[PDB]
Amino acid sequence: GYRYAAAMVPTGSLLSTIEVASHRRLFDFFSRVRSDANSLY
Amino acid sequence: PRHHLTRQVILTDLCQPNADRAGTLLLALRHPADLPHLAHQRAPPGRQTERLGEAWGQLMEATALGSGRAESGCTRAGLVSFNFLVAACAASYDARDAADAVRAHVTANYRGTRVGARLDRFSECLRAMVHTHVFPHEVMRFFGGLVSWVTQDELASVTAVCAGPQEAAHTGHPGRPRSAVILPACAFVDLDAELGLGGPGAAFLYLVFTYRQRRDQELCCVYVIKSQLPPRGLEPALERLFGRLRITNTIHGTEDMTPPAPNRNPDFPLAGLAANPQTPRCSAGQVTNPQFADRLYRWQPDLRGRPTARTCTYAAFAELGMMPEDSPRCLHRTERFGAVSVPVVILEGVVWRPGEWRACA
Amino acid sequence: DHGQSDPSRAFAATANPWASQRFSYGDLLYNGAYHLNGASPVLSPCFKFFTSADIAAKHRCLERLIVETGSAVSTATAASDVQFKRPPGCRELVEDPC
Amino acid sequence: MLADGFETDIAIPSGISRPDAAALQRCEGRVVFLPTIRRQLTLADVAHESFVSGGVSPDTLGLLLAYRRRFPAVITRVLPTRIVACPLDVGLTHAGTVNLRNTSPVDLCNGDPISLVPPVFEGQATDVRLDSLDLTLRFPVPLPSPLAREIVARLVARGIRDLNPPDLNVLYYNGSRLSLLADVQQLGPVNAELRSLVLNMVYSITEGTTIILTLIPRLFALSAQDGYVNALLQMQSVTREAAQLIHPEAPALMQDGERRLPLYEALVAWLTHAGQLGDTLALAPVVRVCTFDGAAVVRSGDMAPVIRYP
Amino acid sequence: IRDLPDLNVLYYNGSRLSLLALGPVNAELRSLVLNMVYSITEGTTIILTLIPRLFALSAQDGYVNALLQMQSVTREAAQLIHPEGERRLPLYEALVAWLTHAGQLGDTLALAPVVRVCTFDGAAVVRSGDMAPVIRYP
Amino acid sequence: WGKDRQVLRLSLEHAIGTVCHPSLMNVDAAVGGLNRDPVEAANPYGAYVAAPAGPAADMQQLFLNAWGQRLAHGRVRWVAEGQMTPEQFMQPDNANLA
Amino acid sequence: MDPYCPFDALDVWEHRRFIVADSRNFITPEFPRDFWMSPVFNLPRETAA
Amino acid sequence: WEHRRFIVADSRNFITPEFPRDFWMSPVFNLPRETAA
Amino acid sequence: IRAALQGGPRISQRLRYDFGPDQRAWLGEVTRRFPILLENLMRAVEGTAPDAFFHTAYALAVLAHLGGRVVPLGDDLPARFADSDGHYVFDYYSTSGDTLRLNNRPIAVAMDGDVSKREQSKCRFMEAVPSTAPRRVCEQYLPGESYAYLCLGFNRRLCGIVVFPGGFAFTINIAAYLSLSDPVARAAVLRFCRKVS
Amino acid sequence: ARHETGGGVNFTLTQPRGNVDLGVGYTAVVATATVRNPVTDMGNLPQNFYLGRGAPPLLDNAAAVYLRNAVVAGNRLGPAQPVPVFGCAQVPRRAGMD
Repeated sequence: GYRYAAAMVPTGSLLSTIEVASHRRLFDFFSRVRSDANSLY
Repeated sequence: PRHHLTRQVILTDLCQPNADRAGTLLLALRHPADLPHLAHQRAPPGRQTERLGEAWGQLMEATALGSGRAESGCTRAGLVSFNFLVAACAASYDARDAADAVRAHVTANYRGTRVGARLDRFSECLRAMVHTHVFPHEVMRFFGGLVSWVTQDELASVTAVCAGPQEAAHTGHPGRPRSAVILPACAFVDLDAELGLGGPGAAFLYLVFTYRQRRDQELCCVYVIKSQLPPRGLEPALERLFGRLRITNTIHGTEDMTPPAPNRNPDFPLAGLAANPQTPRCSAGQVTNPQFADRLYRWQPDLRGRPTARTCTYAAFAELGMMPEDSPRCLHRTERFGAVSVPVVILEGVVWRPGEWRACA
Repeated sequence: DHGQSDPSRAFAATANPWASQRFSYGDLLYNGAYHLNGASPVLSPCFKFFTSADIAAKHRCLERLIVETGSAVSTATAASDVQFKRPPGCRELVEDPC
Repeated sequence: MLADGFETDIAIPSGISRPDAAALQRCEGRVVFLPTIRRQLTLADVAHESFVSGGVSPDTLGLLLAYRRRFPAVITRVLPTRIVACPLDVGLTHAGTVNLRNTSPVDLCNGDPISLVPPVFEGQATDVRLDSLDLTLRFPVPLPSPLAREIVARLVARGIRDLNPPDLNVLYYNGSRLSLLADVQQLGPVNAELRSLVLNMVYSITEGTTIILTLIPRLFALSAQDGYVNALLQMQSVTREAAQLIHPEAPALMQDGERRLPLYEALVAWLTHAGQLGDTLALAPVVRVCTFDGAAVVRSGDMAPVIRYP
Repeated sequence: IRDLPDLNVLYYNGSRLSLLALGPVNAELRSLVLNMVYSITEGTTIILTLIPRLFALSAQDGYVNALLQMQSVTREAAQLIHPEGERRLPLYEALVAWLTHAGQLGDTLALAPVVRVCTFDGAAVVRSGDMAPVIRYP
Repeated sequence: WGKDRQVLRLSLEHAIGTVCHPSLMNVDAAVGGLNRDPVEAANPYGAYVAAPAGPAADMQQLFLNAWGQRLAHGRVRWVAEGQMTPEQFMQPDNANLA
Repeated sequence: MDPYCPFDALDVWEHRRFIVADSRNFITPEFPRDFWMSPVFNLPRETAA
Repeated sequence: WEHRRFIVADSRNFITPEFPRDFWMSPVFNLPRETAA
Repeated sequence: IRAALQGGPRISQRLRYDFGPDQRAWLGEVTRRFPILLENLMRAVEGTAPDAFFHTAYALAVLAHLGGRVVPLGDDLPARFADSDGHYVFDYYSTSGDTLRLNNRPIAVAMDGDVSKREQSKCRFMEAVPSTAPRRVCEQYLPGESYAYLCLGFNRRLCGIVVFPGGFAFTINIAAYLSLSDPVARAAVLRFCRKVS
Repeated sequence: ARHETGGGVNFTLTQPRGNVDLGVGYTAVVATATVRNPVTDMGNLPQNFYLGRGAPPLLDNAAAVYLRNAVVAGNRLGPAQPVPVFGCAQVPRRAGMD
């Protein structure tokens, strides 16, 4: 699980938005979160 | 929102809240001093009498060999954790791979020695529950889900949620707040698949025991069933799954029970003697006198070989709770329980409402 | 092992031939395993002596054994009438020279 | 139950004949069967048209088996866009009070459990059609718990007549007279109600019931010495002419009667099947009336407060 | 019922009970006894009247043979049940009146769970004369 | 001496409640466990019983010719215990304490 | 002539993942029963005499 | 799912074959202790 | 066989199977066809060569029983469990046409619930350690599964059960009718057996 | 923590705390100086195995009832009511504690 406080202050943002769940198979830690789950805190 | 906490200091003989961390089911018991003669009282005739207490005795004798937890005390064990009961009945599930996976950490992640001696004995007690005819759903009763637990040697403090949402209770660690329901995948069986009915809506969680009555080995299976049916509508659905178990409990289970000498009797002549006006009758003052009762009809019913609804019993249920969302959320993950991985169904946003039991016989 | 002598009595091999040998009359009455008692809530003071499972499971280094008998768990309780097996969740910090 | 309660929005299609819009505001409290607990639904799922069976229009007796598979909900307030209703199986409101406008020929009193019954009565049927949307609405009749147990008992006994090639129609309440209709009953749903009886019938027969059959000649003599016992037989029972002919005697000795209680096993198994049968045939009486201001009778056509049961 | 094995024994969680404590209670409860025996015996004659082979053939075999075929969901229901000057037995007029009386005992003898106990900041077992905490179903 | 400076009698007349119970005659565990690892067979003179064969007028003369070897191969166990000092019997000199 | 069966006929639905109480079935082939003849074993040429 | 008609078999099921009268006394069942075969 | 079938017996099933409603016309054929099979068993077991007859499982039950009268067999065939009950060694004979043996490795089947009460008993194969090059079709089927196979077999204490199509069977005690004497039997064992080392 | 039960409202307060030894080796000593009231009486009670229940009975049903009636009555520890099938028989409530 990646640190949620780390992504609070990002270095640089992405530009082109795609369905990221198109390919989970090329990633390491991936979690789809409907609007606001409990475990973010 | 409004939720109700409970506190009851119960032993860690058959529960490990250090192991089964947060949001597991718990089941209360009837303090087994009531048990032995109820089996001597409520059993069908011809069966073995004291098999229950002798089997239950071998459990209590094998609870603690070391350090001498005595066979009777003021504080008596009342709580059985849910993952223990799944691992007790673990030989009867369909998916054998996940079944031993539940039993794997039960023998390992618990605190004690020779835990597998308890497992094969407690299930043997459950085999002795049904034959001696004190049914476990009369003994087992729902108790809330864990939020916090203060542990020590054998006795421990348990905080559970009896009613309301499983979420909204505070854990006690602000580092890790509100918890969710953790259930093993061997018991969580939907009826949305096996009835083919999709669509959104809310669902009613159901605890279900299963009873296979026979003079041979008897079984137990526990299921947490997610369904859109009420208790007024659950009865055919439990019949359609377990129909063969319904047939065998009617045929078998009544052995040994002595029939009368066949046959008794040729049928009653109430319809035959009511039409003819020449048939002899008697007034209210004439009956219970011997002379007026001599000419009357004699009718001896015999019912000793009847397989009746007490022995036609199969599966039973009770209300457990809702899932009030438009679509329920059921995740399938595996967790440690270091270092054993278990197939676990995680339920989201469960609100607790218990209910009385009901036999589907 | 009775080809070997005893530690505390290196003169001879036993003091009781009906204790201190496997399957003795001293064994089967008061072992932890063989279980003629326990359903009696009354104590058996030599349960600490004859239980072969416990002593085989004990610690050896004396930086722990001295401390563990400064706060050892007692085998009985005071508030009950007779010497009973303890009401088994409670604890009393009692030192055991025995 | 939720803390804030749960409400479902039944959506109305925008094609509206305006006199039908003012006709739906008279729906203020009725009973509506929902199939699911989806928070947003349509009028098509509510009306009688989707409520039909496959190829078969349902009859009055077999309509109850469709009810117990659905969720009776009560309309609270009707907006021009949608209809807001509260389910009864779900925790009903925030406060705990639902107002039920009655469609009943029967007056209501305090603390009466309410089961709900289809429109059965002759000439007093109540439907609302929507000619713009092609929708027909059948709103069931709320009734007190014994009358709901009577009308189910009357109709089921009517179907068991027609399986064999007079009379029993009219029932009374507070001395008043009212009748009900007999057109047809589908032979399938009569069989399911028949089987639901005889299973629970036979399950109430145990070895201790052999003894209680031998107490029958005692009661017919005891009913002559006490006026209370004579009022139970009701002059029409089967046991009276059975006591005049059959003199039973108890089987003896019992098998293993040293240890056990035959009569006690009989009574417990009797209460779980025969005494439970008012719940089996019709649906459960979830609703009873508890007026917060002291009043004996709620008149026909007026609202009544509702507190859950049991 | 015995006025026309000891019934005074009850154990709960390791505590004896004595239901005897005779004179008034046996006479005070007598109306509860009569409505049982009226409802039970009237049922077990009407069920008997519709199917005359219940206490007849057989003791085990033909009974269970008649049980299972009646027990299934299949459409063979009325074909295996019913039998069909000379006066009428009012059977169907007695079915309704029996279902009223037996249905009347449903609401009385269910003894609905109004109250549940959740012990909190107190003893596990609530004894006689103690104040118990009380929570109804939400 | 007791607690309250009382002379308290303790006798073996007072010791009925342990020995009189039928658990002394529990043997089954000892036989069922000592037959795990089999031991070599010692001199079977007193361990065996023959049925009386033939007339008893010539019984003993037929006996000694059957057992003329087996008597003198080793030492009889039970006789040699008779000459043991009660302290020597406790010692591992016998190796028959087990 | 059939063998005696006290219990006539039943209908049970099952699911493949929920196959419980494993008993086995009596197998008969797809061709009708008239094709397999009466069992004929004869050795009159092989004479003991 | 899988659908079937179903018949429960019990040990009370039995079959009653019938023999011809001259069938039972056979040269095979009545062989002597010593044969010329 | 005469002692078990004397008079009119009811051949009740000792096994557990499941029937269809069409299956009775197959079982109705079992009635009319029945007694000719009991000849053909006694015919075909007679018709084998005596060299071939000591490779029958019927002879293997005899040679194992006479060892008790630690004696293994010379052919290493039967199950490792020589427990006196609950283990059976089966040959299959065809119900149809020419009745011939359709096996050459005998089949070891264990059952639970024999003579002590007339009950059903489930069947189970024994082991799968030998897989020598030809496997037969008939080894795949348990006894009583098939339309095709009459089944026959014996216990370590030599009690005989004869499984029919439809699970029907009955007990046979051969051991009360063996007239083999002890010098004949000891001669027969040592020529056909080995000794466990 | 705010939680309402029991007619009123319960307030509970928790303070999580920690413990770490700062010394390597022994940093603390218990010294046992004096002796108060010796709680246990120094008298006599023979132990009964009739409360034990885990022994196989002898095969004479007259003699087993004969022995049990002999040693229970009127011993100080023997059970008043005969023992249930698994449950622990209780000690009779004595009048005064000596």
